[PDB]
Amino acid sequence: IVGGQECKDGECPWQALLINEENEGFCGGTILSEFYILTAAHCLYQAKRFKVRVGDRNTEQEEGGEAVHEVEVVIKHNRFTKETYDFDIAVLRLKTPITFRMNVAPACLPERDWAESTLMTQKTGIVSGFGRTHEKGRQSTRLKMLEVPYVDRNSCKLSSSFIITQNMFCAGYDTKQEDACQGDSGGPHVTRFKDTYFVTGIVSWGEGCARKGKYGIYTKVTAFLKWIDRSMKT
Amino acid sequence: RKLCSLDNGDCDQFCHEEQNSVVCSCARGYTLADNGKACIPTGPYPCGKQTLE
Ligand SMILES: O=C1CN(S(=O)(=O)c2cc3ccc(Cl)cc3s2)CCN1Cc1cc2cnccc2n1CCO
Ligand SMILES: [Ca+2]
Repeated sequence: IVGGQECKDGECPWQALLINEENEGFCGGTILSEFYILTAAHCLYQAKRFKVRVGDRNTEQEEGGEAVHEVEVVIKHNRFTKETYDFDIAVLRLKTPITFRMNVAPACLPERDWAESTLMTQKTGIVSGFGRTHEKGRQSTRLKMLEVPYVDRNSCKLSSSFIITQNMFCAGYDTKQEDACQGDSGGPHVTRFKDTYFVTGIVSWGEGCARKGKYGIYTKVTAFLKWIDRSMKT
Repeated sequence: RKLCSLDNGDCDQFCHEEQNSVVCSCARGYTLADNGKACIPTGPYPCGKQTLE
């Protein structure tokens, strides 16, 4: 996360962290329920073996609320294409259930029509993670969050050197130095409505980080709700 | 500005327009209040809420 602020105590409870065999986070995720994590399909290419950590905010010490969970099954969208990042969505089922507590709670999945008309037409959304703080920077040891405005679909298609499919959407700033970055992928993009937060995207990609004239690209979760629902029953 | 387009139809969460009428609903883990608008958490740590303790 470039710019933005530190997630304060209990502010980003749905954040999950994919960790490799060496215990270093390499991607993010969103807690959907006691047994399921939502992440990016392109992340399942960042490690031969990995686990999920929840309740973490400062990887440099142990607050005590952290919990590591092993993955029982990985459900990747069959249509995922690495060349363009289309269908960048995956669901993970944990071997053991997550015990909700301070800094550990799930984000709400919305209904398609209501979300696209009322949630996604809001001014901003919130993105978070342990990713880089600068394009050439190092990973953050603190969990960060940032308010990212929704970006006009046309203006975004125009600004990108790559294809923006119907399974993606854009958010961020044209010139302002705030945006997600490497390591935040798979992480949560949520929108707040009357003090309740709903999942609206999955950190997917961008051309660099916070570059002028470039935006952050997220997987359009509203386009995969039926898919997510089916995966959470298999 | 009519129905679900007029302040989310006074619903806490999901709003659906049926027969020119507003019908409210909630996310899993919540139950619609007696006023058919508000959403009541079913148990501890309901989705979408920041943790206070
Ligand atoms: O420049 C970056 C930055 N990294 S990153 O890991 O640093 C990210 C930056 C960033 C910024 C914002 C958001 Cl929402 C997500 C991310 S991931 C992703 C891949 N790329 C290159 C890239 C994007 C992209 C999109 N479609 C097709 C091919 C693509 N490539 C490879 C060719 O350069
Ligand atoms: Ca910690």
